[PDB]
Amino acid sequence: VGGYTCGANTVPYQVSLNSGYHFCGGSLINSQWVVSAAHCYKSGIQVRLGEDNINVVEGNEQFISASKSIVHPSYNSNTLNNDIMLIKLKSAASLNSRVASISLPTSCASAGTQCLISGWGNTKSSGTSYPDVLKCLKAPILSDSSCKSAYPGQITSNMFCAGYLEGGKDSCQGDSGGPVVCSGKLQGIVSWGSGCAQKNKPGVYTKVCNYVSWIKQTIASN
Ligand SMILES: *P(=O)(OC(C)C)OC(C)C
Ligand SMILES: [Ca+2]
Repeated sequence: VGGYTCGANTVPYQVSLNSGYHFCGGSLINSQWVVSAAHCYKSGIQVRLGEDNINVVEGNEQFISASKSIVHPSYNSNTLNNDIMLIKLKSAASLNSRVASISLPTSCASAGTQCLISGWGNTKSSGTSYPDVLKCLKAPILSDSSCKSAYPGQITSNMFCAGYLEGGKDSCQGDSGGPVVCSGKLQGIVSWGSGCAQKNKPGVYTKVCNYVSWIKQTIASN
């Protein structure tokens, strides 16, 4: 896995989901909701906002319990199709410079476009920071071909790939459910893959522009 140390609080809509330790990432959608992967679903979530070193209290955090989890109704855990969940917060977050929502898309993104991918630990440890500090990596949306060819028979409509066609770039763990953001919109969710620094295996992401109406409705229904 590649990318670097992001900068404490440079990705204000990043969340940590903690069940007594960090187990998945997510994104603040509005002061009462988060989105993350379905794969990440579990009972007993605490949502940590404003983190950087998840192992230290450094002053900015907000810890809020989740009060409700909605996994997408046609989520399939064998193929990971529709891998997204909404998390409603027991309380509202106060938003301020370090803790901020991120906007949903109006449009889907174009291959070629360059995004930010945020999250803790791949797994590694020492590149620069900490499995402990938030890390970042920038990488382009790939073509569908490229993606499909990378994983034949597995990619659906609700996915895209991104990164580098090899020795190009891969995250690794701890990062399921975290954001992929391109020109200021949440266009992705970290979902699976089988790469990081393996070969030319991209990651695969849940294609958020697909699920905008679900999210808005649901959220407003809950
Ligand atoms: P995600 O890859 O897989 C979860 C469904 C466990 O990685 C997590 C552990 C951050
Ligand atoms: Ca902390």
